[PDB]
Amino acid sequence: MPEETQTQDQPMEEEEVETFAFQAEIAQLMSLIINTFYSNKEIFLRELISNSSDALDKIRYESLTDPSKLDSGKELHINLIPNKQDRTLTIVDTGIGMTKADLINNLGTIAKSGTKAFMEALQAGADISMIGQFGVGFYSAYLVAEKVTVITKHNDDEQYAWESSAGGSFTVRTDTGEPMGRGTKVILHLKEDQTEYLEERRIKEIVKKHSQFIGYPITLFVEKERDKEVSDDEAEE
Repeated sequence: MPEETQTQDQPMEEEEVETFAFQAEIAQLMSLIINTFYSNKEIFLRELISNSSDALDKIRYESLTDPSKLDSGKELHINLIPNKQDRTLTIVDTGIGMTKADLINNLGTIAKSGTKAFMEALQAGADISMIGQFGVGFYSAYLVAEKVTVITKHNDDEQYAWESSAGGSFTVRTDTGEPMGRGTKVILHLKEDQTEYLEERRIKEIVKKHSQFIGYPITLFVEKERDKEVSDDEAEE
């Protein structure tokens, strides 16, 4: 064998990771949306739930091609759990699945010079409340969220932690923490300085009414109730 290796592991000291930034046209979109200000528009709650269901809708069709994940049913469902300690609304599911090629192929910021056509329509026709529906701007969430982090766990593939928030600069780096096998963890970072957004009661009914009794299992986390379980919460200061 070679002469050991030790517990040392460092790819690059300088810069360390791979980052990119489209500071031009995409930065114009970003500046046009930030000047809209955080006026709170929960319309996105409907837009994103449609997108989430859309990804399960695709794998639903793919289940006819490959029924391997339909063999048992270990996952493949809508899990919506808010981590009060992490201030992140965690949406975890398997979805139809994505590969590393989909990421670099620009899963986001898919405007790329075609932004002018949409800009024209946005100038005289439609407003920003439709950009997510076209799948070219899921950054509509920035109106009520500040950071979006996507970590992918590996299984017969590689794993990466990709993120973005604003500006138009994103980063890709490999992960080294295994809390799951192979899953897409969508953690939405709440800007605590604006909204708690951790009202389990509203979130419970809001998804219930919007589901309209859909034929799929949903796992929603809640906050501590009172009976057998007990934990303190700081509401009064």
